[PDB]
Amino acid sequence: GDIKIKIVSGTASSFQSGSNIEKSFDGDYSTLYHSSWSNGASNYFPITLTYNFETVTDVDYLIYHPRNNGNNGRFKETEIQYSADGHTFTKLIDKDFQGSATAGKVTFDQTIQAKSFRFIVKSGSGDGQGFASCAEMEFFAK
Ligand SMILES: CC(=O)N[C@H]1[C@@H](O[C@H](C)[C@H](N)C(=O)O)O[C@H](CO)[C@H](O)[C@@H]1O[C@@H]1O[C@H](CO)[C@H](O)[C@H](O)[C@H]1O
Ligand SMILES: [Ca+2]
Repeated sequence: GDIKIKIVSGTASSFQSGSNIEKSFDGDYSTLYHSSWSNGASNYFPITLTYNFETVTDVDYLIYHPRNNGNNGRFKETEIQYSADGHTFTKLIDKDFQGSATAGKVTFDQTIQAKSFRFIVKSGSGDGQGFASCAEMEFFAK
Protein backbone atom coordinates (compact mmCIF):
# COMPACT_ATOMS: atom_id res chain seq x y z
CA GLY A 1 0.00 0.00 0.00
CA ASP A 2 0.84 3.68 0.36
CA ILE A 3 3.87 4.72 2.41
CA LYS A 4 3.94 7.71 4.78
CA ILE A 5 7.00 9.97 4.50
CA LYS A 6 8.71 10.93 7.77
CA ILE A 7 8.87 14.65 8.50
CA VAL A 8 12.01 15.30 10.54
CA SER A 9 11.77 19.10 10.97
CA GLY A 10 9.95 22.22 9.87
CA THR A 11 9.54 25.96 10.25
CA ALA A 12 6.68 28.44 10.56
CA SER A 13 6.81 32.19 9.81
CA SER A 14 4.23 32.72 12.59
CA PHE A 15 3.52 30.60 15.64
CA GLN A 16 2.05 30.86 19.13
CA SER A 17 4.46 29.74 21.86
CA GLY A 18 3.90 26.02 22.44
CA SER A 19 2.09 25.61 19.09
CA ASN A 20 5.10 25.63 16.77
CA ILE A 21 5.24 23.72 13.47
CA GLU A 22 6.40 20.40 14.93
CA LYS A 23 3.03 20.01 16.67
CA SER A 24 1.59 19.32 13.20
CA PHE A 25 3.81 16.27 12.69
CA ASP A 26 3.74 14.56 16.10
CA GLY A 27 1.15 11.96 15.02
CA ASP A 28 -1.40 13.52 17.40
CA TYR A 29 -4.60 14.82 15.82
CA SER A 30 -5.44 16.95 18.89
CA THR A 31 -2.14 18.86 19.19
CA LEU A 32 -1.98 21.87 16.88
CA TYR A 33 0.46 23.93 15.01
CA HIS A 34 -1.09 27.38 15.46
CA SER A 35 -0.03 30.76 14.09
CA SER A 36 0.50 33.66 16.50
CA TRP A 37 -2.63 34.73 18.37
CA SER A 38 -1.63 38.36 17.60
CA ASN A 39 -3.41 38.47 14.23
CA GLY A 40 -4.12 42.20 13.86
CA ALA A 41 -1.26 43.27 11.56
CA SER A 42 -1.96 44.18 7.94
CA ASN A 43 0.95 41.90 6.92
CA TYR A 44 0.02 39.02 9.27
CA PHE A 45 -0.88 36.92 6.20
CA PRO A 46 0.61 35.28 4.25
CA ILE A 47 1.92 32.68 6.68
CA THR A 48 4.63 30.34 5.36
CA LEU A 49 4.97 26.77 6.64
CA THR A 50 7.79 24.43 5.66
CA TYR A 51 8.07 20.66 6.24
CA ASN A 52 11.39 18.82 5.78
CA PHE A 53 12.22 15.18 5.11
CA GLU A 54 15.57 13.58 5.93
CA THR A 55 16.47 13.34 2.21
CA VAL A 56 14.94 13.97 -1.20
CA THR A 57 12.01 11.59 -1.56
CA ASP A 58 9.35 10.52 -4.04
CA VAL A 59 5.96 11.94 -3.00
CA ASP A 60 2.55 11.43 -4.65
CA TYR A 61 0.06 13.18 -2.36
CA LEU A 62 -0.44 15.02 0.92
CA ILE A 63 -3.24 15.39 3.46
CA TYR A 64 -3.85 18.55 5.48
CA HIS A 65 -5.67 17.77 8.75
CA PRO A 66 -7.32 20.88 10.29
CA ARG A 67 -8.23 21.12 13.96
CA ASN A 68 -11.23 18.86 14.55
CA ASN A 69 -12.88 21.32 16.93
CA GLY A 70 -12.89 25.09 16.75
CA ASN A 71 -12.68 27.18 13.62
CA ASN A 72 -9.55 29.30 14.12
CA GLY A 73 -6.97 28.59 11.44
CA ARG A 74 -8.60 26.21 8.97
CA PHE A 75 -6.70 26.75 5.72
CA LYS A 76 -8.43 28.68 2.95
CA GLU A 77 -6.37 29.79 -0.08
CA THR A 78 -2.81 28.45 -0.25
CA GLU A 79 0.10 28.12 -2.65
CA ILE A 80 1.89 24.78 -2.34
CA GLN A 81 5.60 24.68 -3.16
CA TYR A 82 8.35 22.10 -2.84
CA SER A 83 12.13 21.87 -2.95
CA ALA A 84 14.44 19.11 -4.14
CA ASP A 85 17.34 20.28 -1.94
CA GLY A 86 15.60 22.14 0.91
CA HIS A 87 16.92 25.50 -0.33
CA THR A 88 15.38 26.35 -3.72
CA PHE A 89 11.59 26.15 -3.95
CA THR A 90 9.24 25.58 -6.88
CA LYS A 91 5.52 26.28 -7.20
CA LEU A 92 3.50 23.07 -7.36
CA ILE A 93 -0.14 24.19 -7.37
CA ASP A 94 -2.56 26.68 -5.88
CA LYS A 95 -4.89 24.87 -3.47
CA ASP A 96 -8.01 26.30 -1.84
CA PHE A 97 -8.77 24.27 1.29
CA GLN A 98 -12.01 26.33 1.52
CA GLY A 99 -11.86 26.72 5.28
CA SER A 100 -13.12 23.15 5.43
CA ALA A 101 -13.53 21.54 8.83
CA THR A 102 -12.31 18.17 7.48
CA ALA A 103 -9.10 16.84 5.96
CA GLY A 104 -8.03 18.05 2.53
CA LYS A 105 -6.14 15.66 0.24
CA VAL A 106 -4.01 17.01 -2.60
CA THR A 107 -3.03 14.45 -5.24
CA PHE A 108 -0.15 15.48 -7.48
CA ASP A 109 -0.40 15.03 -11.24
CA GLN A 110 2.96 13.26 -11.23
CA THR A 111 5.27 11.97 -8.54
CA ILE A 112 7.42 14.77 -7.05
CA GLN A 113 11.03 14.51 -5.83
CA ALA A 114 11.06 16.73 -2.74
CA LYS A 115 13.17 17.17 0.36
CA SER A 116 10.81 19.90 1.58
CA PHE A 117 7.21 21.04 1.08
CA ARG A 118 6.08 24.61 1.66
CA PHE A 119 2.65 26.18 2.19
CA ILE A 120 2.13 29.89 1.51
CA VAL A 121 -1.13 30.31 3.44
CA LYS A 122 -2.87 33.37 1.94
CA SER A 123 -5.98 33.08 4.12
CA GLY A 124 -7.48 30.99 6.90
CA SER A 125 -10.70 30.90 8.88
CA GLY A 126 -11.31 32.32 12.32
CA ASP A 127 -11.62 35.43 14.47
CA GLY A 128 -10.75 38.77 12.91
CA GLN A 129 -8.91 38.28 9.65
CA GLY A 130 -8.32 34.60 10.57
CA PHE A 131 -5.42 32.37 11.58
CA ALA A 132 -3.48 29.38 10.30
CA SER A 133 -3.53 26.12 12.24
CA CYS A 134 -2.98 22.45 11.51
CA ALA A 135 -3.52 19.31 13.58
CA GLU A 136 -1.35 17.09 11.33
CA MET A 137 0.24 17.42 7.88
CA GLU A 138 0.94 14.15 6.05
CA PHE A 139 2.84 13.15 2.90
CA PHE A 140 2.58 9.85 1.03
CA ALA A 141 4.02 7.91 -1.88
CA LYS A 142 1.91 5.42 -3.86
C1 LIG B 1 -12.95 27.39 23.47
C2 LIG B 1 -13.29 28.66 22.69
O1 LIG B 1 -14.24 28.74 21.96
N1 LIG B 1 -12.42 29.81 22.85
C3 LIG B 1 -12.73 31.05 22.11
C4 LIG B 1 -13.36 32.04 23.09
O2 LIG B 1 -12.45 32.20 24.11
C5 LIG B 1 -13.04 32.74 25.30
C6 LIG B 1 -12.61 34.21 25.48
C7 LIG B 1 -12.62 31.89 26.50
N2 LIG B 1 -11.17 31.70 26.56
C8 LIG B 1 -13.40 30.58 26.41
O3 LIG B 1 -14.61 30.60 26.23
O4 LIG B 1 -12.84 29.48 26.47
O5 LIG B 1 -13.56 33.34 22.46
C9 LIG B 1 -12.35 33.87 21.81
C10 LIG B 1 -12.73 35.09 21.03
O6 LIG B 1 -12.72 36.14 21.95
C11 LIG B 1 -11.65 32.85 20.88
O7 LIG B 1 -12.48 32.63 19.72
C12 LIG B 1 -11.46 31.57 21.58
O8 LIG B 1 -10.95 30.53 20.67
C13 LIG B 1 -9.53 30.39 20.81
O9 LIG B 1 -8.84 31.38 20.04
C14 LIG B 1 -7.41 31.27 20.10
C15 LIG B 1 -6.89 32.49 19.34
O10 LIG B 1 -7.32 33.71 19.93
C16 LIG B 1 -6.95 29.94 19.51
O11 LIG B 1 -7.36 29.90 18.14
C17 LIG B 1 -7.62 28.79 20.30
O12 LIG B 1 -7.26 27.56 19.67
C18 LIG B 1 -9.13 28.99 20.30
O13 LIG B 1 -9.76 27.94 21.07
CA1 LIG C 1 -0.47 17.24 15.96
